[PDB]
Amino acid sequence: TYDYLFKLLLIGDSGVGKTCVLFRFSEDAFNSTFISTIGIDFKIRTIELDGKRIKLQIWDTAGLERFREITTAYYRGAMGIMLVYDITNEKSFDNIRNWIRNIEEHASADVEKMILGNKCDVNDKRQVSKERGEKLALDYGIKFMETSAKANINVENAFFTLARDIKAKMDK
Ligand SMILES: Nc1nc2c(ncn2[C@@H]2O[C@H](COP(=O)(O)OP(=O)(O)OP(=O)(O)O)[C@@H](O)[C@H]2O)c(=O)[nH]1
Ligand SMILES: [Mg+2]
Repeated sequence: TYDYLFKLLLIGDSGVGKTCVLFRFSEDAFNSTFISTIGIDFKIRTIELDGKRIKLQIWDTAGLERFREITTAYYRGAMGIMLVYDITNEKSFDNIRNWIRNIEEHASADVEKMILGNKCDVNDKRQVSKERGEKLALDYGIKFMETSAKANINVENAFFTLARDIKAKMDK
């Protein structure tokens, strides 16, 4: 079985790497061919924290605008949300502010939030400095990490940290 079940959501503009982050976390693999998510998808992985078994039910939203009705319906049950942008795409970083408004208008007001700056293996095409990502997350009081699904950087750490913070809030 499991001791806790945490429903998690990945949100962010299309193309930032939500599906590849989840594929790395659930299957420890990376595919370079862009296959945009249609509607929604999910993966399930159970981790251990403090000797407790935490089942992570992770919903991978479709970032394309025409799927917003489906994304919105998945906000209510969520306990933690990854807000993903692409360090090579300034617009996806700008839009983190709008994804935050979306979360706070629909999700439970207590939902745990974390910002991921993905594709940090592509330093040659970086547009969003790490300093600016840290500052935005500081402005919102949110944790922040740069990740790479391709090189498997901070993917484990992002999900384990988010789960730990959800568990800490529950255990208090
Ligand atoms: N170099 C590099 N490329 C990445 C990384 N993560 C994702 N990509 C590439 O970025 C493209 C988009 O990745 P996806 O995971 O499909 O993006 P998404 O956010 O799920 O997009 P939608 O499903 O349309 O919302 C794909 O071609 C990936 O291979 C990464 O960490 N590093
Ligand atoms: Mg996807």
